[PDB]
Amino acid sequence: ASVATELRCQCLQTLQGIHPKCIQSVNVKSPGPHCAQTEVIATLKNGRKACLNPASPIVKKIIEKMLNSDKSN
Amino acid sequence: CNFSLEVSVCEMTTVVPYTWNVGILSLIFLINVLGNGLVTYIFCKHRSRAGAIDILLLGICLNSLCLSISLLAEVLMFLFPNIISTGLCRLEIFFYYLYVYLDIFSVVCVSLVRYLLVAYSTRSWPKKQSLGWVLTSAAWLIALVLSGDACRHRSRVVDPVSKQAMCYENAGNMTADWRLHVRTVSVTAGFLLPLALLILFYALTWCVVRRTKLQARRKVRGVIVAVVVLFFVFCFPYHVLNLLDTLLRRRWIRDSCYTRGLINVGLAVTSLLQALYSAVVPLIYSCLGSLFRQRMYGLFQS
Amino acid sequence: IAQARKLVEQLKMEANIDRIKVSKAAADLMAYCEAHAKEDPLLTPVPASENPF
Amino acid sequence: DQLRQEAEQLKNQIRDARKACADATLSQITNNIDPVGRIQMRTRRTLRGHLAKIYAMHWGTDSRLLVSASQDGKLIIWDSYTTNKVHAIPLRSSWVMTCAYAPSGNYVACGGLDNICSIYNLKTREGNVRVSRELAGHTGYLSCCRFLDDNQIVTSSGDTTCALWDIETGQQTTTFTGHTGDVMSLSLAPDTRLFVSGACDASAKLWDVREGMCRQTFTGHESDINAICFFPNGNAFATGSDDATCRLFDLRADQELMTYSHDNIICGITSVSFSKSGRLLLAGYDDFNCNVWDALKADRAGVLAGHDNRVSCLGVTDDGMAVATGSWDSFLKIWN
Amino acid sequence: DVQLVESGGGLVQPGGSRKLSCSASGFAFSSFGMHWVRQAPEKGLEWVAYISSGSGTIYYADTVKGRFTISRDDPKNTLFLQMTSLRSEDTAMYYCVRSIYYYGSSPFDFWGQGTTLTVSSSDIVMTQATSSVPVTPGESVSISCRSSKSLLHSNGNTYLYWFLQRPGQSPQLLIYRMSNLASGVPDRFSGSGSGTAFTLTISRLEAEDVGVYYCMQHLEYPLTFGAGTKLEL
Amino acid sequence: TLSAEDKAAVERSKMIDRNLREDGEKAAREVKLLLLGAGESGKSTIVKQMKITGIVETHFTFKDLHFKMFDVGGQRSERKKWIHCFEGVTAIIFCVALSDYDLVNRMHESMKLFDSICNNKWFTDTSIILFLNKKDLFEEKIKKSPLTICYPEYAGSNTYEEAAAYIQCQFEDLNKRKDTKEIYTHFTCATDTKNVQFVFDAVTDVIIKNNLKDCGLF
Repeated sequence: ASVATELRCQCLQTLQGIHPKCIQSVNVKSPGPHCAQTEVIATLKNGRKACLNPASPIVKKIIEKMLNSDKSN
Repeated sequence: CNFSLEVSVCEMTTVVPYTWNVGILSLIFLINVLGNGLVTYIFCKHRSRAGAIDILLLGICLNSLCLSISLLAEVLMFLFPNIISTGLCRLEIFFYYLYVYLDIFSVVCVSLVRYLLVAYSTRSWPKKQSLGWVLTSAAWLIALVLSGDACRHRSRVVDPVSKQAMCYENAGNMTADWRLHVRTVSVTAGFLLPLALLILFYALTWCVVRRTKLQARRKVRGVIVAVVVLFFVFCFPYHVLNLLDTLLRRRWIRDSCYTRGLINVGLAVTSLLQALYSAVVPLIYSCLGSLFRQRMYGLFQS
Repeated sequence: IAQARKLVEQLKMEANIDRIKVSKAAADLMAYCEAHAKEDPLLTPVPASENPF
Repeated sequence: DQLRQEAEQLKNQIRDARKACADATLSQITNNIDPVGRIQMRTRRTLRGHLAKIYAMHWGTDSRLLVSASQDGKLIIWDSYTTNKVHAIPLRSSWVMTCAYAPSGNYVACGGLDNICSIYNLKTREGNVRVSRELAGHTGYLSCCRFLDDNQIVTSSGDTTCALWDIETGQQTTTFTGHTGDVMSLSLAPDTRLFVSGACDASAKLWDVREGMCRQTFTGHESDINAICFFPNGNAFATGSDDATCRLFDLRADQELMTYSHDNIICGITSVSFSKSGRLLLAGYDDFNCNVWDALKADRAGVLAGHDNRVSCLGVTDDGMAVATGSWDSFLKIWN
Repeated sequence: DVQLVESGGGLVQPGGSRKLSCSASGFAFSSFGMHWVRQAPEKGLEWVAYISSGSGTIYYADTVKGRFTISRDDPKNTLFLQMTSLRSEDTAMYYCVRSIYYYGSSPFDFWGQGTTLTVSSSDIVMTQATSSVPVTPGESVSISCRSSKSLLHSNGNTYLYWFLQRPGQSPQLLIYRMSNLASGVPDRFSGSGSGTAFTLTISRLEAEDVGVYYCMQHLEYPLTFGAGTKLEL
Repeated sequence: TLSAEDKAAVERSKMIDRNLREDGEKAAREVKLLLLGAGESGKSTIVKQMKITGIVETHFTFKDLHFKMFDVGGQRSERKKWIHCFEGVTAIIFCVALSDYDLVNRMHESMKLFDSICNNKWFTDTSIILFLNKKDLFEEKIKKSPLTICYPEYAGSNTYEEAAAYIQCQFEDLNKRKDTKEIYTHFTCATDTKNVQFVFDAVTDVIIKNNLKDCGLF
């Protein structure tokens, strides 16, 4: 009787436009059966989190800049 | 930097622990096995005079095998994490839906047989065993069709790393529409239409009995109201909470973390409530009778 | 009337048979029961290979 | 009226004669024998197929075939070993309350409140069971019937008489009278020269088949006698009655010698039987169970697992292999 | 009395079809399952087909299956045997036998008068030697029948049968299950034997019981018959 | 494992079982009735109007239903043994004559008989029907004297309807065990020729009740 289990997209949001380099770190979130569409979530040293919108005119610029620090120092 | 310090994201929620749920399900298994064992024992003692209703109830007794197989499929994975497969979960969920659905149509046929043997008493076919076997076959075919429709896209899923290897629907591109479709089919084919048929059949039975002056008027009304209201009480919660969840993901209900946990725990508890009803169906129908009550004394006083 | 007279002279026919001590009858019954106690299975059941039921 | 004086004087004289014979009760003499232990009998074959309650049943000499009569108007001949049906005879009336099976297996008997004894032929060349003779000399319901041989039969009726029939000519040969009430019990002796019967007048009488007179009279109980069976030796017989007690009598002593009863049983007795050795006495009570009594020490050795209703008849095979009990469940059960 | 007549014989060209029926009277037809038996002009008997009460079971011989068919019409008490694609070797006289099976029954208790059919032109084997046995009236003689496989079934019954066919007459039943005299048979005859050897003894012969004696096995289908032994005066 | 003849015997047994089942189904629609009463009470007038050794039995059908009714008058001894054999009857008919009270008490005997019948050990769950005959003569002759000659504490006015209700409650009140049994009542006369309808209603009620209790598991 595993029907009791449920899954839901892991972000409730009103989030956009945070400065790129004061949000600290990320963990990669990808589409799947839980959420067919794409989804992204970030973190802060504050302890509280900050979900990132998967689609917006800003993310298309944020991707490369956030990736570079991961690939660099 | 130029931003605030806090946000509401609901990455954690009040969740139902797995072992406790399996423990409740094991209690249900015990109360299921004992009840069906007793009822089938008394049925065997008097197999030479069993009417259609008795065969219909005996059909429900096979719930023990389906629930046992589903529980084994549930527990061998927990004991052995690596034994999981993308196909055994279809087996488990198919058996679970067979278990839950098999009761409703059997009780619908029970109501139909009662109506036939009240309105068409002077005849002799409604008291045959052939009608009972045919009705049981129809109920089984309907239950298997419904269960097969439910397990079409049951497979393994990849939850966030460090907590993966759990089973969930994997219909793919149109998964949300499929999860809505399964719920709509389940409600309309397990609760609404069976309820309408059952109400109509008992309405006709009561219309026939009302003219018939007997002291059994109270007994018939009491038993009918008891069974119908019991079915409604123990089945409606699950479907209404599925409706609430479908609203939560169709974006009708204003989102909130506490409410999300409320929905989760309510769905989890209502699943066990429905399992308990499906386990105790045959005992309720057998005990409320008179001949089965008489046959109970012999074993009670041993 | 002769009916009652015949009835009274008829009902005394059962007082002529020979008597017997009860102990003798009990002893005979016990001897018969013990002598044949090795035949029926109802108290000395036979092996399962001899029971036809 | 000195006739009543003579009658009561003879009654007192019989009492005085009987009290002189006893010197040591059977309990004292047999107290030194080992007890029979515990006798547990397990049901092992249930014969299904009747639709209404079963009234009576009877075994055959071969200890493999039995006949059952039911309110459903059918008389079914079973095969105990294989639980198969060899015949199913439809009856004219549904009020059958007795049946019998001839020792040679060529005939069966049926009777009821139709006041007619019907004999059926089982080995006809036609291939189907057909009535041979119907006997309508009685003036009341027939309670029991038993075969001496293929050409003779003894029946007891509610008109307080029992008659012997010559089946060929259909005429009564000898008539037995003396009972004050309805006759309900009858059992033939191993030597067919004698048979006994029971009545509701609380007395069982001993008869002679061909001499047409009563040999001995017994009173015993204080209520209706519903069963009677011969002890195998041929010198005793047990009786059952409504007051919940079974009593064993000895012919050569003309006196009672044992009584069976316990404080926790109050219902009546419907059937009584003995084992082949005579050491056990199976009695079927009204409260959906049957008890087995050690016939020599009066103790209770065991209880047959109860039916779901009253047990109407009880019998034991000629070889002592099994004990068959009929009840109102519409079932028969073989015990061993 | 009890009678059982049949008709439908004649001359049939090879490869054709013919129909014959068995009319029964004087006994309950529906309660008896009935067989068909054949006899060559000079050889012995053979078993063809079987139909049970209610037509729930039907059997055929290994040389008949696919050609013949058996059916019964209970309301009018008439059997039927429709034969197609006949052969030259199929010529034989056909009897119409009846049997009933219940504990203590006497299967094969009646045989029909028979009809003649002419064509223009693993399993148990029963051995019965000494085809010729001279004898005189008043003398005691016996005949021995043998079976390849033991007939002593686990239930305690040996399924063996004996038949006698007087000249110009249908076979009659003598012994069933090796130890029981059939109804109407004289007490002169007797039967005994082990599970593989059998014998039938006539205590005192008479001129009225001269013919051919057959032994038949009824342990498992198909049934088998012996070669028959003649008694000559 | 079975032999050749054992299979045929099993087939014969199955055929016998099929025939017995069919005959039982045929016999589940022939309702049985039992007739009681201190006397004839003109109970044979129904059969005469409808013009359709051992004991007497009559047969008639009405509206695709078979009726067999028996008579207890053939008893030769006490009813203890005579009555128990009729445990399977559907309904039991009892008759009382309303013009047989002042004949040169009988009412007490009838009351005791009704109490013994409806409260009998063997008639555990058998519905009882009451037919009161000779109403046309009862209506007029009540003017001479009421039923006060046998019962005290007579209540109500002299109207025949209230008195009839009083007697109806007099018999009905004997049903101390009405917890398990039903009773129906209906007046009748020698010329109404409408008893069969009331009997039909009663048998329909009993059949429905038995079907609900036996098969429906109510």
